[PDB]
Amino acid sequence: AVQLSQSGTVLARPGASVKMSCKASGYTFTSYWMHWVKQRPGQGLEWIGAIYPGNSDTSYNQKFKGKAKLTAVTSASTAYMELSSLTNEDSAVYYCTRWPHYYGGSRYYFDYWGQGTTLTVSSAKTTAPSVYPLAPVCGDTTGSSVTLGCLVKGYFPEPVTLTWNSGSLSSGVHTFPAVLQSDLYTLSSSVTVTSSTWPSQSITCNVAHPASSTKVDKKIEP
Amino acid sequence: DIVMTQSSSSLSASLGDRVTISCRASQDISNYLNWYQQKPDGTVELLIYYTSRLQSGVPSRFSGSGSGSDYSLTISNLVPEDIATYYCQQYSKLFTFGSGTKLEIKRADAAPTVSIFPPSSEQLTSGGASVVCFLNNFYPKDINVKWKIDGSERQNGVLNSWTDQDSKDSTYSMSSTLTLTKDEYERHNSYTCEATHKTSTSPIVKSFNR
Repeated sequence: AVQLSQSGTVLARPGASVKMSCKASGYTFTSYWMHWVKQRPGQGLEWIGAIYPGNSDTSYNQKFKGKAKLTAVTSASTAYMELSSLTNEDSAVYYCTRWPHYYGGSRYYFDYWGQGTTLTVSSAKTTAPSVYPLAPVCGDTTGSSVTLGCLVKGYFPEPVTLTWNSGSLSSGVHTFPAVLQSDLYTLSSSVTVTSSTWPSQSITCNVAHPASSTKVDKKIEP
Repeated sequence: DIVMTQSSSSLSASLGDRVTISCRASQDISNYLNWYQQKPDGTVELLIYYTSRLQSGVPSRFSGSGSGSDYSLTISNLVPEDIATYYCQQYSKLFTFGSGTKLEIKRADAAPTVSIFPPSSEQLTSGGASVVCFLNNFYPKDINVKWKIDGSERQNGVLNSWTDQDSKDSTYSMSSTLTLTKDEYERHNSYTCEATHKTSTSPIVKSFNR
């Protein structure tokens, strides 16, 4: 029914500028207001502003005037937002949602939202990750199980697909969120199996970084 | 501009519980306040509108109330899918979203299972030395990790990452990495990561020597 499809992940260097879209369908594009909301990693929702495709009226959250510019194309039923003078504080997820035009009643809200367009502001260039096996040492055993690990370091941009033994070993796995380390992402993952299964039965780490078409397999050795 | 504030930063409850989330405006917003739900996947959903009106298709488990500057969201009985982050929104004067409040399920207390890992030979040849320490499956979420090299605490060069509550066992897990230069790592013998958690007064110690 009512559908709001947004552009894909965008990568930009500081100072630069970008323009993302939101394609609406299933309703009269010119009967609603198109709003834009921002959300940084682990942060809350912050209203940016809105525009009325019908006549082109726009309302902005003072904070964003000079950073965000809203636009629309009735002929294509698509909303556009342009962010300028990009900085690190601009890296976040941006959602588009709709709000009804006044016509009496109380049904005014953000009933439909877009899936969100991720924007990452960085100067780093495409970088394939280094994969390091984490073999256990005395003390890395608990109960009748042992813990193994894999370290993915220095890659850009996100994401990376990490599996164990081609995907067959999925339980007892802990893949942690990537974090920054010199403008490059670093990620970790642990796997816990029955102490008897290792190392009689090999355990391998599988890393894939689409951006660089890289594929690395690291077998954990004692 | 009107500021919204949800004192409730993180809420812990049990399945079947009756949970209530607060929201406060800087001024009377005349009941112009909506409630939204954001699932861990990032999906956002409209729950209640105009303070107390339940949106179509939303489980009757949800309801809103309040007036003036104080408003709140209540869930009759909590179910697995309700575990998410909730935001309130005022629309009396432009638009403003609350700070947000996340829900988490209660479970039995669990001490972290700690394991430490020395730098791989591959990374060492690259001139780098990373020491990793896993603190898996613990509860509550509050946990403190400390690194020591040859018995001396070290803060610099430590990066941490936290997973969200597990959807199966409701536990939490942490990963701490101590990155040093190959030379530094080769100057010292013992590396230790200690975990401090509600489940005990004495820290969980994991260490190794070269």
